Amino acid sequence: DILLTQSPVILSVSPGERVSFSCRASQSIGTNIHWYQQRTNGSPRLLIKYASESISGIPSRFSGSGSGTDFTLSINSVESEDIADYYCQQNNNWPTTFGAGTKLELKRTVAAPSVFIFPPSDEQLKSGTASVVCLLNNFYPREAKVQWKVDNALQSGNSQESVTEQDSKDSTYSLSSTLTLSKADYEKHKVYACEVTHQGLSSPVTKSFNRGA
Amino acid sequence: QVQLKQSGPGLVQPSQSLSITCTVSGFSLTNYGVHWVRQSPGKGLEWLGVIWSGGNTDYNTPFTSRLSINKDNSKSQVFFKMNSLQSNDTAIYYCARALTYYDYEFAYWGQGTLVTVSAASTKGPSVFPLAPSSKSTSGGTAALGCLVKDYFPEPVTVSWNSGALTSGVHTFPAVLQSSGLYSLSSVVTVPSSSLGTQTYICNVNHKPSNTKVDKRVEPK
Amino acid sequence: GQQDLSTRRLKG
Repeated sequence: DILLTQSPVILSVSPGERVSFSCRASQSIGTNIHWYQQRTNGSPRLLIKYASESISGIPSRFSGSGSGTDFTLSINSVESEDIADYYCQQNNNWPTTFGAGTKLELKRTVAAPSVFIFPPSDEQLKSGTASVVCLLNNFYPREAKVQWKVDNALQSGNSQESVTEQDSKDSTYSLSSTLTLSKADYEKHKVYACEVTHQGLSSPVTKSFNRGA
Repeated sequence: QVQLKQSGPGLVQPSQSLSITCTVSGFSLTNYGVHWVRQSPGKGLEWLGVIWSGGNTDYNTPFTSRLSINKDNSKSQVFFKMNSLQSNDTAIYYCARALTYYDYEFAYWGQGTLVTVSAASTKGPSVFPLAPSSKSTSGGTAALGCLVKDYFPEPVTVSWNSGALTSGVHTFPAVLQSSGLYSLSSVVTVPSSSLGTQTYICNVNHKPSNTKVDKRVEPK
Repeated sequence: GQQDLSTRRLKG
């Protein structure tokens, strides 16, 4: 089995810059290498075949070169639709094998999050559980803190975060913090507050609500 | 055009066997080989095998004993079957077709079938509204969503207004709760002035449990 | 570095 080593693991570039992906093989494989793109929730998409040959329907900004063991996938002027993982594949030797992939992240200007908070629905409360959701929308970069308070008591360990992959159009992220209480706990308190810290805010932003209204 | 359509995602219990059906169109199975590839956290992309135009099979070396590929040319179906699955066989399985009948450059892929190997049981989600309010309006924009809670296994599909609403949608990656069930939210931002006139429905489908829910989300 | 079956994207 030929080992294909892709480097680096993550590539971070700004829109319009050039970018190259390295695929090195554990022995000579000629030009028997293919490149694939994979976007969030997608199947792989064939970009180049045999090191350098074009594929119908693939933007001309994609090109590949190399022979023997050292191979390069190049995007001459990167766009945000290029946010994806990229894999090489060799087939000079059976069985065909793939590299482990390089991630392509995009830089952009700082974008502060828009913060929204959602109380638990009366539908959920009938089940005896309370989820409070804090939405941080369309921000950059990815680092953000969410701090939960219930009647000024700091909440710890009872929340979970999820972050979308980078947006293919505006290169931002969105994040959700879900705070989960029992119905009894929820009913026992009044002020529910989500405090958000991000590089794009000059001071933390707090969205809160009183149970009821 | 050329398409490959796979059967839905599902649970398989440890030691039991995985079956996936690839239904192709835009070409004839008598003219092209169909390959099977998977994507796992442990091994990454991994070519599994192929059934060729004439019915011959080749299996990647670690799978020769527990893999079997068959096809019905007339029905344009390829049947993938793998025996004695363990946890590290949890992966997304794909069928693929190459450019030419004999080659391995995969220009056409199925949508993938996420297979979870787990002793646990299938469980449909409950869907709760994330209702817009003043605490969720900012400068003419309101945010609203659906809380898709306590399901197993992945995946779940979420669209808005039956596909017609796509702008401003964020469906968050699922997170695994300490109960061993997944939870996610799907959000969308919309003009607040449309909350009176327009209807906002998240369409939830949990294919492993045959659970389809349409949740209307209204201001509270 | 590892693929994430939820998003089909590489995460660490």
